[PDB]
Amino acid sequence: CPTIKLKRQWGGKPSLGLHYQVRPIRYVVIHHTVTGECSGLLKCAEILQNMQAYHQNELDFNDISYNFLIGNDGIVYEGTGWGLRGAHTYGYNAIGTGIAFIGNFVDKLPSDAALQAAKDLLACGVQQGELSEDYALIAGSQVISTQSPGLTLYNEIQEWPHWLSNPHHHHHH
Repeated sequence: CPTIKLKRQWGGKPSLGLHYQVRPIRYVVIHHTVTGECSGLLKCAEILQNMQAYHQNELDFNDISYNFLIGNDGIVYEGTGWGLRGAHTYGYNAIGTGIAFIGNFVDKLPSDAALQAAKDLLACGVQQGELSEDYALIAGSQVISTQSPGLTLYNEIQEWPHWLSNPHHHHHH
């Protein structure tokens, strides 16, 4: 179980409105942030503070969109957090946990530390009853119109246990 850096520990603000999920969650959606690459809490904190400000005050979300974010040093940062509905993936916010790797992974992979931290986070979520034992792992790009989490990273997660090749998606309208 990785030690999660909670909102207070990175200087983050409260959610503007909490919406609870039904546990255990059966879907994990992997994303990248594109902007914000950073190593360690000292550097990452300001980046996360301003990402939160952009999401809350410009995109009109209740909090940073992702449930968790993972930096280059392998630190797991609480975004929206376990069991709360985020805003990372239409159709998969109420029923999924969204995890973003901080950085742009179209052409490279996250660090070994970051990848191992994600694996540790998933296994811990199952152990704690946050995720179902048979959860489905998907990339954002499989269900909404996005390049996230980047082709190189998408190719990596396809080799992980739990990867689901054919997830459903609904029409917005």
